Amino acid sequence: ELKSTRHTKYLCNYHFVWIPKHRRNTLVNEIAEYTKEVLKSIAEELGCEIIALEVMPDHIHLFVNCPPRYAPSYLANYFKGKSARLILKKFPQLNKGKLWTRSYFVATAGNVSSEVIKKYIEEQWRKEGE
Amino acid sequence: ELKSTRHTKYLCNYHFVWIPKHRRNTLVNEIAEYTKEVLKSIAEELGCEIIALEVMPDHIHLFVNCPPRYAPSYLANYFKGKSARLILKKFPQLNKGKLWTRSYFVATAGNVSSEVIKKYIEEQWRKEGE
Ligand SMILES: [Mn+2]
Ligand SMILES: [Mn+2]
Repeated sequence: ELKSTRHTKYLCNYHFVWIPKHRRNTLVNEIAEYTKEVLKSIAEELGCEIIALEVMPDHIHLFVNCPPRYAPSYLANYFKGKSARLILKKFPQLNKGKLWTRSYFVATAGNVSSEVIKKYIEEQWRKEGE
Repeated sequence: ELKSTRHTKYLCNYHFVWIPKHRRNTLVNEIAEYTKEVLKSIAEELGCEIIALEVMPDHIHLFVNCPPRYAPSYLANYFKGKSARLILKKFPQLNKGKLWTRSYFVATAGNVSSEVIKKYIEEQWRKEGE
């Protein structure tokens, strides 16, 4: 749903997708479970609401609702960078270089109805006055 | 369409909506014209692609595709902040108080297909190797 901040009404959903560096059977078993845990922890840290999270052997698909103060690149690098530090610190048998590649995919999601926009405009005028 | 940078494939579309302060009949004629010109110049400046722009007497509805480096709040405040400065400069009669209110609405837009995501994943593994 639409959320509100100081002087803001927003709905910011993003699909973030990225892959583990070189092994296609990296994110499995306990490693996959810890990966989900840390990504959820980071989301909570940033005030983001995870809509869907998939940690598959060959990729991560994170669909999340975030505050408007964050740029998609800032978010991707925070999720990837912080999760990698934690995951590599936890499992020694990894720790051989980078966990992720330096690329990521991001796509905005949403279908704002004209009624929702019309209503926001009417509300601002009602609030501010003419 | 999907776009790409150094190490990112992205689709970042946002709807920005905001209204002028108690003047519900000022964004007309020459002022409306200049406002549209200024918002288009700012978009070009930031590397954003305007999908649709509406400058109406009671509100601005900016639908734009932007680089992932920008936060929605930065964009909203830059578009509003810089246009206000330029507009008040060209039309001194608007120099009384703030041109815009401090509020704004922002909503992400998009319906990315699974095929696009699947292709991104396969392309990264093809480039990275396993
Ligand atoms: Mn998926
Ligand atoms: Mn509109």
